[PDB]
Amino acid sequence: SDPITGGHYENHNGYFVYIDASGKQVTGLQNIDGNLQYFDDNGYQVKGSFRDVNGKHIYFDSVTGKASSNVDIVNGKAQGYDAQGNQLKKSYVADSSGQTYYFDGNGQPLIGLQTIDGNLQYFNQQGVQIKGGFQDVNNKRIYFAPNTGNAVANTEIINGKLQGRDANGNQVKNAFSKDVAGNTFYFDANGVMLTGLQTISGKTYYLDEQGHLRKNYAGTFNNQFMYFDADTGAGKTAIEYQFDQGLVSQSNENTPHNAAKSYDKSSFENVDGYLTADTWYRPTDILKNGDTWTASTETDMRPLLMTWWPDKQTQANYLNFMSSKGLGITTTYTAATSQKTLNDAAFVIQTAIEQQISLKKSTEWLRDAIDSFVKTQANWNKQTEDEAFDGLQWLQGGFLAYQDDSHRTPNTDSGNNRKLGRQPINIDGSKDTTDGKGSEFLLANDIDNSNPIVQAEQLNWLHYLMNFGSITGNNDNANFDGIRVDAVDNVDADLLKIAGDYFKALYGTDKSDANANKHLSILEDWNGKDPQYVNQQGNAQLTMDYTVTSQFGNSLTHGANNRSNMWYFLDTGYYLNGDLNKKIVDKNRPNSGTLVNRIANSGDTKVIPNYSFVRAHDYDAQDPIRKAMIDHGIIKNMQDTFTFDQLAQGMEFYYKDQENPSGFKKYNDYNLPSAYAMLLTNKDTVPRVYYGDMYLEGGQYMEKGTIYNPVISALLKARIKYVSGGQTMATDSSGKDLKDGETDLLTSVRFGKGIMTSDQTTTQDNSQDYKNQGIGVIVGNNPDLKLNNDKTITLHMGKAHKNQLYRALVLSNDSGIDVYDSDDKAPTLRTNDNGDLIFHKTNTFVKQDGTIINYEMKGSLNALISGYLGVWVPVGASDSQDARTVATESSSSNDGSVFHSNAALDSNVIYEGFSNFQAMPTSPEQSTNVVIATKANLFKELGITSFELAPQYRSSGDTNYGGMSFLDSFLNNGYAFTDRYDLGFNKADGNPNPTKYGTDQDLRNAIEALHKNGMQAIADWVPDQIYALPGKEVVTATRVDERGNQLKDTDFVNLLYVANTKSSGVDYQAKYGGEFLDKLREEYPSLFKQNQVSTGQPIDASTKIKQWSAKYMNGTNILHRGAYYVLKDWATNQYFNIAKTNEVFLPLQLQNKDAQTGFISDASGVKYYSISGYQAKDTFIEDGNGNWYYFDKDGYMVRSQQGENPIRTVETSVNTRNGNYYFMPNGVELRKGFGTDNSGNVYYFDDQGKMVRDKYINDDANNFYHLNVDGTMSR
Amino acid sequence: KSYVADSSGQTYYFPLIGLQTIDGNLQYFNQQGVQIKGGFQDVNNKRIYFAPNTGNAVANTEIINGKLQGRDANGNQVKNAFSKDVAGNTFYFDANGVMLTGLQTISGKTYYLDEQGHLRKNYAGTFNNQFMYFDADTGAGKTAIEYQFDQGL
Ligand SMILES: OC[C@H]1O[C@H](OC[C@H]2O[C@H](OC[C@H]3O[C@H](O)[C@H](O)[C@@H](O)[C@@H]3O)[C@H](O)[C@@H](O)[C@@H]2O)[C@H](O)[C@@H](O)[C@@H]1O
Ligand SMILES: OC[C@H]1O[C@H](OC[C@H]2O[C@H](O)[C@H](O)[C@@H](O)[C@@H]2O)[C@H](O)[C@@H](O)[C@@H]1O
Ligand SMILES: OC[C@H]1O[C@H](O)[C@H](O)[C@@H](O)[C@@H]1O
Ligand SMILES: [Ca+2]
Repeated sequence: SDPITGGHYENHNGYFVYIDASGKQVTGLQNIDGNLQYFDDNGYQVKGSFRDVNGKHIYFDSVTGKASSNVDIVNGKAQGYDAQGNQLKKSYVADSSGQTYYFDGNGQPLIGLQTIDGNLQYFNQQGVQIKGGFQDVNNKRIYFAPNTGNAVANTEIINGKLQGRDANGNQVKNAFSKDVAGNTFYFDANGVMLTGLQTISGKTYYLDEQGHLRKNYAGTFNNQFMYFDADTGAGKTAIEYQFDQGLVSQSNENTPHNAAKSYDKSSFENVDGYLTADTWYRPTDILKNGDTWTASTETDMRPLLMTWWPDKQTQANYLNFMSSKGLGITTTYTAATSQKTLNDAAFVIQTAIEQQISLKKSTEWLRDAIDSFVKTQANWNKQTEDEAFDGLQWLQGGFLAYQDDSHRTPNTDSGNNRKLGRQPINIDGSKDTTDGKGSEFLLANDIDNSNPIVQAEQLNWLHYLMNFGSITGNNDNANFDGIRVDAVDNVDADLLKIAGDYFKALYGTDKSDANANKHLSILEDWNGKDPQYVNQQGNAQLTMDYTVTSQFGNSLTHGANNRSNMWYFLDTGYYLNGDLNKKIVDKNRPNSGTLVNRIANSGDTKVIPNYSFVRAHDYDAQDPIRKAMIDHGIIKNMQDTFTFDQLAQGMEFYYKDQENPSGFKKYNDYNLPSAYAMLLTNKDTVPRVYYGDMYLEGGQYMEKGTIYNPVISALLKARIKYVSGGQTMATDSSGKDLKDGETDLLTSVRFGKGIMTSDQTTTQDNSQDYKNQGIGVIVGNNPDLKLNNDKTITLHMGKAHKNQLYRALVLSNDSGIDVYDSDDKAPTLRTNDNGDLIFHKTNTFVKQDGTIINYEMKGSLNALISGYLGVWVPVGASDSQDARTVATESSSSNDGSVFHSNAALDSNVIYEGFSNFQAMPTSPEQSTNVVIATKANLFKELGITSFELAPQYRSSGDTNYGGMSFLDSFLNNGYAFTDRYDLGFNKADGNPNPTKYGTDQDLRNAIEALHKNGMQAIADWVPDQIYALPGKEVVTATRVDERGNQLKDTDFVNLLYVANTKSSGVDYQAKYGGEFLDKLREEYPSLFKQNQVSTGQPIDASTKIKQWSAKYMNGTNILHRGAYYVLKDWATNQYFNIAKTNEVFLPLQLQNKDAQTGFISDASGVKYYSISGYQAKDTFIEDGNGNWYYFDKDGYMVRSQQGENPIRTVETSVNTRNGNYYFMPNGVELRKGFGTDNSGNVYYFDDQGKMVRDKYINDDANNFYHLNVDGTMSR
Repeated sequence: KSYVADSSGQTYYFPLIGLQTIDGNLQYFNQQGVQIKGGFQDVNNKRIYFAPNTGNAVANTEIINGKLQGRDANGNQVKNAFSKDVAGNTFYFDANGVMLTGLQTISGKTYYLDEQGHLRKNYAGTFNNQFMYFDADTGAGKTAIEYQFDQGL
């Protein structure tokens, strides 16, 4: 049956009905939105029953009513059926009750013992499959498994003694047999389970008290050490050495030819002196064509992996890989293979390589082969990087923090800076040990904003933005007026003070409200305690108010059916006991509630100035738009890379869902009109409006308005005319739960300029402006709302509006929301003597001229609303009526603060005028900033006083040096950039090079156009990170989570890593970097003398940043290169280097010296030499068979002696490995198993050999053990 | 393009890593490629349970704090609906996510949940001080007043 959509589900008399988009009730079989369902003749849906349609017998599920497989007893007998209603043949089916039948070729269920798909199974007399139990068949007892139902060995307790049963149902005698859990036992000739130490078939096994065979178990059993095999549990004495590689010399006739020509940067490809897996070098000679050795020329570079390897495992893998590509006899080599054999095989590959170099006359084929091979190895890819996705790691897969390490990586030293997570609440580090430490790491290369030199540079950039027009076009009218601070909680909070004080110094923002409000500035500050901090610091930038944005989510914007009541908007707890009659403010509360109370806001109590919104470029947009693409198979993951075409296709589904006449929204937000009605009438806030609520978020800029555009436009124009004075807010509701009459309908009122209260009848200054001002808003979140016939709903418009005529601006109904542009076209209604507009279930309104209108207070459901919305305004409003307040030039306040929440500030409106998902301009004429210039007018008339423009910085684009790309970058939205000062300049060749939003001229014209129309322009200040830096450096790095704390179980600690941290040095950062600071220090000395809190220091302009590098960074997202891409000798743990001829370290082969490698015994003990020819000291070493050893400071393998404790405490150069290990007599480290000490105490040792303490531990067979704090096992 | 099982019984699918859906069944494989079976694993933002033998995604319940919670096949927590656990018990979870108990009327029909919160099917009882038989199919209360025989004399 063909699918349908857009018809809602209705419940009648306990049953589900489905009513079409046509609006007709549905009968019969129907595919609705990919689900196959049935309705009988009355139109009710069937669940948990079988129906017959066509030739099909189809069951429908008991919960969902969806077509799925079942078994029906048909006449006398069972018959299986599929999802489409076909009788099944030769298949298993599970019925409703979770029971399983197998129906044969004739579709009849099998009974008794059966062998299916090579599995033995049993069926009872009714055809049901036995699972999880014993069963006597053919005079034998067989156990059948819990879920498969397959025959398996098991044990049961007969009398008081355990007995064993095999897979064929025979009892076990003289053999090992398992149980379902996974424990092995041994049973003797008399059938009885054995215990303790037992020798069978010339081998010795250890069975514990429970009779469990113990594998990978070390202990003194015969008063002589004995290790029990991991494979079979058979006791070995652990006396024979298991390493297979004796000390051998590697040098031969090819050594001097393959040795390096030189020990320096000429002959070695490198980064900061160090070497990498894919380094190529210059050998002394070249085996050209595989025939004749000839001296090398400078260009004759060859891969290091042709000649050297870090270990035998890697060498064997290299040989196998290159073999497979036509270069030799294809080989299975292991680390266990002898060193001599591997080296010989490397040379035959070398020969073959030189032959294909002659044949192809190229080496690029080899570059690609080496690159490919290198990524295969775990040490050289992300597998050793501990990719994780929890927290902000979700974005890019994990972070590395750079470290101050002057001995190995001194260019990368931070000069003891790099304070992490100094967010506002942790500006002084006093919460460094808690979750109150800031998540310093977010995206890409995280800039160290705790460094005074970097702080100065951020100020330079800030100055450049605030004077962009003066500097780049000598146009003093093309300058940004204010800023948005991106990612406040992910940077050092000093930047807020730096920005604050700069604006104070240059614009006197702390002098007057007129100065302050000429340079509107906002914060992206998500932490719930940021508002109070920002206010203690004098409100230099406006905090967001998440408390109101949050409540829109809960009560209107999010969720089709279950929403928090409108009651929650009041925050009655603000008052003591919620006494709305008494109104005593609660001086002490448990850190809760909305930022600004609006129940009865007369402007008498000081409140924190703020901006607020319903949506943003980065709130309720990016996730929905992606969920939609995922839902339609366009991408698989949220982090997935997508193309612009992929985005366009997804956008079409998004738009379709947004504008759905059904009224249901899967990705999009509900009740946006109603949300904006509240946002735009609220006192004590600067509202912000999202481009994407006015125009479609994709495609071209301003290409097509949204369905919400008319309503929001009307609200915006009405805000200019009517919105002023005090506020009240109430609900027909007292809490979570609604009494009988209660509607939970919210009533919000504003009184008019100068009227602060319900009962205030006139202004104190006797101005008359108030009479035609004020506004009434009624909103509900219940689309199925029906009033009682008794019920009346009232708007207390106030005693300053007695007997006045009011007319509707906006009214909801069942097909949309009507908008009335002027008094004549709308229904009127008059207030009573007390100033109340009364509403009933049924209303008859009259138009001012003549005509009568009917209107029901009715919840509605359509694309524009799920609930109720009514807005009313006073008739008689002038055409040029303006209820806003101009800002005063006087020093109102001695509080030191910049912004003040008052009628003047409230007169502003910010427009966030871009969407992250805009398409790229198809032509220069449709570039965002060109369009903004032609359309500036339109925003003046909507009352926008400040225009928040997208970040104008040049996108880093598709560039990706390693690790996961982020959407900001590949969607070119401007948040991901390489050059902070390139805002759309031309290529140096003269050609245009626009951003996604147009050229730099387009931007200056756009900014000027906004000033010509009396609007400010906001610059997006993005100090937290920078993307895609083209130059490599070697850093010392630790793997960390978002707060810069080391991951708990990571070996990636203080390792050398190649990062991309260095800027081109020839970009606009190099031209403009630090240039404006000198002029500024001269003119405003105190900015440069004032100490910052987090550092104790003032900003430092003595050093200019023309080129970025790692010393100014805190870290990076993981780049997928590997923990040991920077090459290191395992024996000494020293990294190879060739930077300075005084302190060269290379493998001895490359210096034409003799490299001996292997294990060698002497009278004192065993020693080891690495492939590069160095002795192992104070390091762990792994042999070719996978066994691990520890070599002490003296260079000797640690091994247990007779009668002594095998447990040894290790403290190594490599700190991560510190801990207690268990070394056997032949030096092998015990791993993932229990070990007995000399005194009979048992301990456990983990995957990596370390002792485990103070925890419970589980076993594959479901055995549980407990380890005390001292390490011992109580069990 | 096949599953293989080790000596132990660990299972790979050739190997796929992470969240994948081989033959329409949702499975999770660890970073080393082993198939997750009989446990809750966290992928993305949604917790999912994978079945003991098959390893297929299924609804399950776990105890968070001291309260039972329900998880569906897609890894989303269940609110205002019936959801199963691996054993085969059905529960009902309210708008606040919490399991319901006792006699409950939802969507104009009445169901009986025992103390443990198990939905009882094919269960006869005087529940409202009046007889009520709870359906073998969905557990919905009928009065058992209509004759079910279909053949008149
Ligand atoms: O933030 C403004 C809001 O603050 C209080 O209400 C908070 C919250 O209260 C309801 O839900 C309770 C809520 O508590 C925690 O946040 C849990 O973690 C949530 O799961 C749980 O739902 C209400 O339903 C929410 O919408 C509301 O935000 C004030 O009491 C409110 O008046 C005020 O608007
Ligand atoms: O091929 C797998 C499996 O198919 C059937 O089992 C399916 C199903 O049966 C129950 O519902 C169990 O509780 C689940 O764990 C199972 O996946 C056959 O019965 C079985 O023999 C076969 O192995
Ligand atoms: O059917 C073959 C089966 O092999 C395995 O046991 C896999 O775990 C399972 O997913 C698969 O279906
Ligand atoms: Ca940061």
